[PDB]
Amino acid sequence: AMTLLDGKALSAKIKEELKEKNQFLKSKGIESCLAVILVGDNPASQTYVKSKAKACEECGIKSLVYHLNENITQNELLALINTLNHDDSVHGILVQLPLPDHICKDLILESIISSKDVDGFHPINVGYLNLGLESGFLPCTPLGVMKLLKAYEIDLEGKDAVIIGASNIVGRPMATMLLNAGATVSVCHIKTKDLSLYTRQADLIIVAAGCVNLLRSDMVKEGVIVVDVGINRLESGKIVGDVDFEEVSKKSSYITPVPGGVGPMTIAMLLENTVKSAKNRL
Amino acid sequence: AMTLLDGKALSAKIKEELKEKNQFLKSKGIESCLAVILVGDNPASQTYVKSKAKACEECGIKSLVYHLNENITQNELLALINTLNHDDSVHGILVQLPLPDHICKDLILESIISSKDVDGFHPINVGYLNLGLESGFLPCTPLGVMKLLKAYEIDLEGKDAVIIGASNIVGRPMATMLLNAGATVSVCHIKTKDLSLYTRQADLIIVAAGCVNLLRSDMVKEGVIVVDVGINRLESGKIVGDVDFEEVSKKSSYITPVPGGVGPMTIAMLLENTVKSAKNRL
Ligand SMILES: [Cl-]
Ligand SMILES: [K+]
Repeated sequence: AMTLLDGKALSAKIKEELKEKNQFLKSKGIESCLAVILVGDNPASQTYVKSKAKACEECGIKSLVYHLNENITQNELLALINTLNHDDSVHGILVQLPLPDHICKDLILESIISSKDVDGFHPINVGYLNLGLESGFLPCTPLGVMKLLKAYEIDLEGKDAVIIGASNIVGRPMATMLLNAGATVSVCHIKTKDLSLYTRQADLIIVAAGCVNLLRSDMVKEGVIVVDVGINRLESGKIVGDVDFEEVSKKSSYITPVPGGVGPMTIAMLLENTVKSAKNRL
Repeated sequence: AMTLLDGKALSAKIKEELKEKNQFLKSKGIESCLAVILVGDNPASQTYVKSKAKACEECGIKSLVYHLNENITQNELLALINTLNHDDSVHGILVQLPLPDHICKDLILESIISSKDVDGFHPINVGYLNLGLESGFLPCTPLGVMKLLKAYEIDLEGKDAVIIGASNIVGRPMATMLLNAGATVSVCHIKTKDLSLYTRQADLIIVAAGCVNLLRSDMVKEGVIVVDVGINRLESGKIVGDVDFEEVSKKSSYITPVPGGVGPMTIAMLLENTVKSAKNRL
């Protein structure tokens, strides 16, 4: 039996739950508010910001989008975040990546007040998660994967999990959450000698490589759980992930489709982290 | 052709380097100082603290030992740490583990100011390492292994590494440093279904699980590099590690002995992190 991990349906349910929560919060004087900072006119990044703003409106979160020029200085971005850090009506601060070459990503993300770091990228929020303390802000993409697996009651302790990709956005916090859940984790990347050596043994595979058809049926055992984080656009217009879905799904017990899988869960956790920040301010 | 990873020999060379650094720092008015907080009367902890204070004296580090009552309250311990936090003459603050049962270790370690956290346990220093940055302090035990492996010119890029144990002291920061160095890392523990599936393919094994003879010769391939962090006392009083040394060393290209391996390297990094903090005053 194979089951699709329908992140699209789960994300819509979470949005409906947050809309109800925000109505109760609004009736008590708290209007959940997320500030999104976009530096530049990148067409893809503008699409991501519109998706977040549209998702905020659907669950009652007030959106503050700052479209800044590509040529703005690092000090001007720091000044805006400092103003947002002390704005009590703002509960979440998200900086859309990537930033221009003349603006240091590490300095900008650390300047966000950790109590509004809904992306979970501040060093102290990374440290909290790595210490097994899942109380603070968790990165949205791996958190959405965990919430999607929990929605199907996927028991994770003892499972052999393989993480393909070791980025701060997905890979590293993903392996930490799985490790916190009692699973055995293997972190692979572009320097791994034999990727199929690890994937052939895995009970759970999370692919965040950004490569079309990286995961094939050859490298998969029967009953594997496959989580596809990739969002790749074919030149034929079709959106696909990092997994050969048509063949890998035939050997999978659970698998995320693309589109409709991890994508919507990443946005839902952003809204959830925002409402969490607003609810912790009563 | 097994080669012993002589941590005792490398540690003595590091202390000689620190002795020259402290003579220079003292000439600039900087007397490197480490404060050690010992709570209770655990006989093993007393021995470790004396060993630390002795190692400080050998390389020109001023040691301050604070011996607190076993029944000290949590806020009383926090008050001392706050005093040491604002003491400009103190460059490093270490809390000897284990603390009494009525003391929350995580809350105590987070109260240490991160610029004097020579153990690298503060959440923001854990975050810096997990983000791939070396701006903070690194935990002494995994840092010592990295320095020990570097001294023997062992290339870690692309190597299949397996870490057994996932503690905040050793296992988790070790996997991050190996991942930052470009190795493929697998974190195993008590919930792993079959440790041998991971260890038999490993080029490098870090064992820190607190169990005698956990790593056997038949769980290992020829040419493996073995690092034994375990310090276990048998019924006879003999100190051994987590590795069956007699059998595993026959298949190992490099292996740490116990004693004389990771142990002295852990203390050497404590001293080195303290001189590193004192150098920041320059
Ligand atoms: Cl602007
Ligand atoms: K790859």
